[PDB]
Amino acid sequence: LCGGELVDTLQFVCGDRGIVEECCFRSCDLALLETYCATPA
Amino acid sequence: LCGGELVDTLQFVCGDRGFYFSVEECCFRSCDLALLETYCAT
Amino acid sequence: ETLCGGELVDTLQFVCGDRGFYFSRPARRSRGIVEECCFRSCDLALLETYCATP
Amino acid sequence: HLYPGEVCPGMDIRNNLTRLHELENCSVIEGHLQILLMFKTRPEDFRDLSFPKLIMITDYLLLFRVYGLESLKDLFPNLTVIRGSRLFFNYALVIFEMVHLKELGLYNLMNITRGSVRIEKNNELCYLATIDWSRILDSVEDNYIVLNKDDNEECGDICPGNCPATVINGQFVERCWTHSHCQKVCPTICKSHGCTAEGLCCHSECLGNCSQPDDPTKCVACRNFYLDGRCVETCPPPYYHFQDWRCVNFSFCQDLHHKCKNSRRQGCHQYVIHNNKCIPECPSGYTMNSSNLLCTPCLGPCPKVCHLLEGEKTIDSVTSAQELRGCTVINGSLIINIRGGNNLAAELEANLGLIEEISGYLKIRRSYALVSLSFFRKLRLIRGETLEIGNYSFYALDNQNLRQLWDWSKHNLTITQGKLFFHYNPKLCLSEIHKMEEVSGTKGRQERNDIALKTNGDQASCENELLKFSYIRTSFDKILLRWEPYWPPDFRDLLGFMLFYKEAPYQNVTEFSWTVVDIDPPLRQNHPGWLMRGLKPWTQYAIFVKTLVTFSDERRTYGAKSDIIYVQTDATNPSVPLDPISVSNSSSQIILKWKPPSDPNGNITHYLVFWERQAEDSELFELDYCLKGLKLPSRSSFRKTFEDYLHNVVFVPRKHRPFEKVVNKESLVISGLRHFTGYRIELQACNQDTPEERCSVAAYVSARTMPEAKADDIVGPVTHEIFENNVVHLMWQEPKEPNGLIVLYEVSYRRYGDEELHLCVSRKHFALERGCRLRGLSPGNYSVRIRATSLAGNGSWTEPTYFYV
Amino acid sequence: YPGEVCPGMDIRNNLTRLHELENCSVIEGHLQILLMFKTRPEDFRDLSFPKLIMITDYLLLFRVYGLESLKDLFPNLTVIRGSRLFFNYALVIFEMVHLKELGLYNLMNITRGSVRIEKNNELCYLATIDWSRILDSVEDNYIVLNKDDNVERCWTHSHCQKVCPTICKSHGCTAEGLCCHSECLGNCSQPDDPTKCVACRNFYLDGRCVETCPPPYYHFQDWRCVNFSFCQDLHHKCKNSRCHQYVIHNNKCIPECPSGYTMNSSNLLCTPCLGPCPKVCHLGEKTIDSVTSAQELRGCTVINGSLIINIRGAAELEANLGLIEEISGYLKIRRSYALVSLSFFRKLRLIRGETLEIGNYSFYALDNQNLRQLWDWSKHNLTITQGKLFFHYNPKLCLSEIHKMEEVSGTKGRQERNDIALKTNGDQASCENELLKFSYIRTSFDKILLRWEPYWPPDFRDLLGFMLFYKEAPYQNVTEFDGQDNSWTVVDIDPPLRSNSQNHPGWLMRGLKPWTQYAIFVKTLVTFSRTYGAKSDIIYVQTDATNPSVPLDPISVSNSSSQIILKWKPPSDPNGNITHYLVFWERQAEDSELFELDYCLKGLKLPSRQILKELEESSFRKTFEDYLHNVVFVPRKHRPFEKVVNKESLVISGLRHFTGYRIELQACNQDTPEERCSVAAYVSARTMPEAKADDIVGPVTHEIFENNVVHLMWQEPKEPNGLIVLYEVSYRRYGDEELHLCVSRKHFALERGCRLRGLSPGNYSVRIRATSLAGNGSWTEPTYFYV
Repeated sequence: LCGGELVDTLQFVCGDRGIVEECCFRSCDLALLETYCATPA
Repeated sequence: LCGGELVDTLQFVCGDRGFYFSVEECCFRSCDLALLETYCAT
Repeated sequence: ETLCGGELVDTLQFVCGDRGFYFSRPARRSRGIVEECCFRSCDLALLETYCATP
Repeated sequence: HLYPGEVCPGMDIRNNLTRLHELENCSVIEGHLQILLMFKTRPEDFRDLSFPKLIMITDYLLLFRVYGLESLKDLFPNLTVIRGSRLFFNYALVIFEMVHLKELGLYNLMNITRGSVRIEKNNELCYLATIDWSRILDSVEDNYIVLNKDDNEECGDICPGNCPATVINGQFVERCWTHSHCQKVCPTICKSHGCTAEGLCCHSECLGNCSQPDDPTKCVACRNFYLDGRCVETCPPPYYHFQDWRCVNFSFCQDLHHKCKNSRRQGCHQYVIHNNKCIPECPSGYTMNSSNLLCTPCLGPCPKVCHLLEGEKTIDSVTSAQELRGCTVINGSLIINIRGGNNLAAELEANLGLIEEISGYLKIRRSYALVSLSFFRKLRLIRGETLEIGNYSFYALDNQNLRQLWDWSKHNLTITQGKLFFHYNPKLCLSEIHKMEEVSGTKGRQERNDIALKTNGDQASCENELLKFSYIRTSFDKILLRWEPYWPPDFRDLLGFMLFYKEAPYQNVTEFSWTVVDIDPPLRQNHPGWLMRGLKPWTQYAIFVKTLVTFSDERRTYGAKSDIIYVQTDATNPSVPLDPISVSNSSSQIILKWKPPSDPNGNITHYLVFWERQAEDSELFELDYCLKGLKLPSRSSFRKTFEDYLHNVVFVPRKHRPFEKVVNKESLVISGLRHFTGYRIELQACNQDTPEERCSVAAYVSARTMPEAKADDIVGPVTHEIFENNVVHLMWQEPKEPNGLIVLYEVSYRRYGDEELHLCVSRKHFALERGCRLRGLSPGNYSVRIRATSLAGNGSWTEPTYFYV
Repeated sequence: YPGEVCPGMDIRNNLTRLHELENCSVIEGHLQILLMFKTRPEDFRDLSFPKLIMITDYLLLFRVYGLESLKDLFPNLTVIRGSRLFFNYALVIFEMVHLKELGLYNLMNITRGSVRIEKNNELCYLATIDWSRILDSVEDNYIVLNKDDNVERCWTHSHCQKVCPTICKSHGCTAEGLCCHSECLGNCSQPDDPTKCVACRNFYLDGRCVETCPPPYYHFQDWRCVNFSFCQDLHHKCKNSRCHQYVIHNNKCIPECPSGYTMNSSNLLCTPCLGPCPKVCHLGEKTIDSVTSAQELRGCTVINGSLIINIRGAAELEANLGLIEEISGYLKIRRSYALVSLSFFRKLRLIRGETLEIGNYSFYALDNQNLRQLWDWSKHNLTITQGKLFFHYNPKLCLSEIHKMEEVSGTKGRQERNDIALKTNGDQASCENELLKFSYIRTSFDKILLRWEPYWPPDFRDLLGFMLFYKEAPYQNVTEFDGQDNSWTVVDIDPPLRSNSQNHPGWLMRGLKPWTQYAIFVKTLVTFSRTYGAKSDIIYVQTDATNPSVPLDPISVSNSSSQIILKWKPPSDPNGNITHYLVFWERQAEDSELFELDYCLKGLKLPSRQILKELEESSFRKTFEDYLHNVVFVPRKHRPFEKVVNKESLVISGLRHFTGYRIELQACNQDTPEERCSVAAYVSARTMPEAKADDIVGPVTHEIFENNVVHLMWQEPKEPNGLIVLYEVSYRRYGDEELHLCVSRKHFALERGCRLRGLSPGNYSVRIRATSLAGNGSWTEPTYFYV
């Protein structure tokens, strides 16, 4: 997924808490998205 | 692919040997160069 | 030369021809014709022995 | 009727027809008839020969390379039923390499008790598809007919039909034997008991044909048994059954057994009496009595040894196995080799299975139709004295459908010596081979490469362990999956999950297309899970998972999987309404037609349609409608990734129109519309209405109503005012309700006895000049007619204005 | 300048780390400040960085709450050099709340880049800023979604932007507006003073702005001068860190040597590198699982480690890999499902294997199934320095390739018993190396046949027809059966009949691309009993050429009344090297319908111009044959044309003005022997009209009659723009208006001009203009006559 619609993916997987190069260009790896969660945000 | 269009192929496969008409083995069935070999008679 | 079925019968009735083939009674021994002529090439005598009268 | 004539024990005819006269005076044959290998024969020679006597053949009929024959009908016009007790390579009737054979001609054959028909490589036969083997046999699928004249070429099967025709696959076809004979068909109620010409049922015990309906005495064949012409279902004493078709008095079997014993034939059998049956030899658990030919049961455990020639036998067809029927001890080895394509397990377990012990080895090579060796019912021990080469006792090779080895829930086994061998068994499981290894007791006799670790069951599903879907989340096009992490005893053995899925419109789904996704195993919490992608909304899908392990042969870890799981996505905004058309069938009635959206995206609740009325063009009120051209119309990072990597850096890795609700309707009618006027209409399919109604894009369309008639015509009289200079200013009320609007008024004014002139009064001419004016008219009677041209067209000319100036 | 080096850094989640910027003057980097949510205005009126002057790379702000004016925090920030442009931009400030004004009165210029301002509901005072005075380029700005859009030049209500004189284009204007030094930029403490320059136009050097960097000081990031000592120190600092390994070249501390250049251990200079010599990559072990793992392998050429590849499944790896040339350690392939061959490693010719796989192995292969080939060992060269080879469970690699392995690598004695297994390799690989000879071929422009020598396994029944493989061959070389886990259009053949003379199998193709190169081979098909297949060499055949296609896009422009310039594009199907184009042109007669239409009346407008089953079926047939045979027999006890050569354009001269011309264009790929020329391309083009063609030439002759009737005779412009539809006449009498008349072609014909009757007494005039296809010409001279 590319810019903007990967925001939906991060909304889903991250829940209540490099980018685009990984999903628009590379394969969206899921587990990569999980550790991206900004718990201390 | 049968009568009318294949005549060129009929000249193609054997050239200066000559054939006799019949085609319904190729616009419903298939041409496999075996019958093309046979129809053109010496 | 090696020969197998289909053409094997055509090879018969020419080398043997005319008179028939010997056939007495069942009296299956795994050596009949296939493993002697199709599997491995065979001579004329192995075929001549399959005639009836000689 | 009875069976006049002899019984003709099975024979063969070779090398000339002069031997055939042996069939002179017999109507039945004990055994098999072989006509084959005719060379110096021609059709005129066959035309003389005939045999109306023959009725039923015991074992089989075989024709192989008989020259000069074209149609068998003149030879065997009365063959009715083929018993087929002892087949010829699992075939009851073989028609092979018939040159010149044009047509079969067996219009009296009815049933074949057990067997199949194989006709091939004749290149002279047609009238093939015009016969129905279903009414002839019981197992049609076992038939094998290829390479004829009928199939490759198009030999016309011209035959009357006059004769019955019936469906075979999806269409009817005549069932004819010859050009003058056709298959005898009759109601299925008397399925095999026979049926006369008028359709009346034959006797219950009867079979095939009969002369007197429902009469055992006057039949030609009966399915049960034969005795003294009037055959009976089960004959009483002192008649013992024989060859499963006829029963004889004890004296007959007695004298024939004596004829076999005194004349030491290598083929004759010392017949015995056992359960009132003169069978060639009664099985294990019985002993021949010299006094009376009954074989009394033995007072001991002596099995019937079944010694093998050359210590080895090959099983490839039914006739190969039937030699071993009743045998229970084999002093040799066994090589199952069934080059098939159709199942044979039935007759194999029927004839085999009674075997218990194998002196030599066993080997199952190249078999294809075998699904499980369970048909070896009572096999218990494999002594393996005749050890196979490579010091092997049990063997296997290239068995494409070998599913199950044995039912280990209840079946014992024992292997004395020798080691195993398994290779190229794509439908097996290492679980099954390991279970056999444990049961066998040869567990310490296993060595490397004796059991291929990959070819055994390439594509099966026997991981024997279950997985649980820990969490599920649904959405439009994203489905989040999560399951319990799996960990074999050594985590290195686990190598990754495979998630298989496929869209599932229904509930009938198989196991084992089927799109795959690879999942990296997690690092030892942390449920592996996976997130879905690319879904179509409101669609059901079947999903399951699978584990992958290493060879793991020393242990018994086989991975796991999940059960097949159904789950469907959600509904969303539907697609555009399809086929939007609008036709005004009346001046105020418009029909609107549309089709459901190509993507309903859920159950379409309704359609939402709005409409309104446009306004006429302003320029149409200030156009000169009598100048030339007066024709009035009738109706790659770039900017896109700029913000993307902006979000990347920011985020950073962490260390009112009239309307209604049209329900269940694709056609609308709209009334109360201004005649000849355009209207704007839109429509939206709606798959969700009550909960915050969700509708697709508007279906834009526009349509103008049918014009009226009086609207164009001028309403109101014509008035004139004449000045002193003979100038006539003309008044007439316009049709204030025209078809849309009026662009001009044509004024046709004439003199008395003179020509008629046409003048244009456009909208600006009528309004700005306040009517119209005529200048330069000489005195005399006049006649003025006015016609209004509206958007639709022209009106009616007014009455002629009679006046003098 | 009193301050710190100040490398670029970022601040998020709070304003605490912002205090670190207290002791800084000039930023050698970029500032990216974002994630300010718990931020209120009152907390930002007490912080300031007057010492901060210049930002080297760029500035980004995002999600800023509380801030309303940056004049406080950044009062004395002067110039953003934009040494590292943020995607051709130097300033991106996005999604602010409460931020109403700019406040950066001390910004005068930006060396390079532009600005991006978007989604700012509060920002105002945008109409009082001159971007042209500040930034030399104003076409790249993008300022949307602000408060101003939802003249005095002033930053804030109390700060003016100030306008330098046009003479001070880049020097800067001082308090009196006097131009500053050439090296001065934006502003200066004293006019025409390099020492007093507020900003350095080209380079900075110890408080003095200079144009260049004298040696040994090299141009550091095009903004300052740094000697070899500090540049090498930064090089070493990156050397022992995670990076921009600095190297000196052309007196510039570039973060890497460019193409064809290499840094030397003696000196950071980028000496001209030898040929490609791209790089060396380091690890000692790395595995590749899929495309992603091999992504960073791009550009890796010499590997100072070992490679263990396991691809759980093609051309994607061919893109990722294939740039590898040597491996220091041992190579292993393990359980790569989606691997068919090793053709990707084009340049692998020597391996060192100093590190040895367990068991002292140099090349390890285990549990790989779909492997079919390794390389073109006929031409590919491979060397092994030392080690051992392991081949096990490789079912589809027949032993001929394994034999070629050590004979090419020179490891004949390096391998030991059981190093290469016999029964676990090439089980499905059924290479039988029986050669098939092609009888002959002959080619037609449209089609081609194919016949080859016969072949028969020992049991002639065992042969089950031939497979024929073909596709297009761009160049003279191509692989065989590689594809993926594969294009290669295939067609089946039935076996030929046994002639017990000998027929040939033969086959004729069906459809193809004319004048193209095809690669074809034939493979046998026989059921295993042993395996007695066969295969043929990859044969390249060239289909003969034919007539080409039509040249594309014929366009014609009337650059002159006689010159027509033609252009087109090459035909879609060249079907041979195009010898030339054939062009024909012919004058198109104008529409004669004008000659009978009286255009003087209404209508004055004038236009101007899957397989196991059948194998088993054959086996079934054969075994029944054998059973029957065994049981039966028992032994005894023309147009003006042009040959346009190597040109896609043309020009045609000698053409009349405003004249249509039909143009016919073919392409002929053949020149001398009856040129194959395609069907025509047709286009009509009209030259531009002459300006004087429609103007009437000839004085007007008039004949006054007794009853005041005038007979007007005038000479038409015999060479008009095509023709003259009508003549417009403006005749005026003394004391009267200019009455108008129209003389049609028929009117000029039968009346010999005009015939006007009933002329009022007085002096008339006669002005006549011709209306040709181009338009009205010139009015005639007024003929004054007193009637």
